Amino acid sequence: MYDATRINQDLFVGGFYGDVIAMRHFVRQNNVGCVVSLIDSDVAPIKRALYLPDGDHLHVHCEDDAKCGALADNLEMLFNYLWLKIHNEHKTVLIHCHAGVSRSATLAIYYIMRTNQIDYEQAFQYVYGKRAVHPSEHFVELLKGKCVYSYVDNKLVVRVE
Ligand SMILES: [Ca+2]
Repeated sequence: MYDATRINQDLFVGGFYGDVIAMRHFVRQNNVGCVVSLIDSDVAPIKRALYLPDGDHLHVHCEDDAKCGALADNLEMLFNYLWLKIHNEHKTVLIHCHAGVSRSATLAIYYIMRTNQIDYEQAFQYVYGKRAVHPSEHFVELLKGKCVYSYVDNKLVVRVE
């Protein structure tokens, strides 16, 4: 009963509540190949308990605070990590924070926005249909800020950067 949800064939989103054994049980039972930890707490115990091979556990220290830019600062690196684990190494990814509703959900939504070239509201509803998420307002503006709307042939086409 570790609280994480399958979002699509490639991604899980969840939290962390201090029971690494439950988390390890979820990861191993569900064949999760890679874990991204987006937390402001100590990650070494999670890394140790999961014991994944070198390179299959990534940590970015980041807060959920209109003041911390660390998730935004690392969005490109995080995206490329997911893309290479999913497409080149064929792994599923657990993205987690503490509650699994804002930090982790923000990266999952962005991965779906950019791989599908769809806007925030479309990706958010897709994810929210599988797990009730609620990105903080500044993460919503971050993700919306990645979308460009360009005029062509009497339409506005969205591009996700
Ligand atoms: Ca949290």
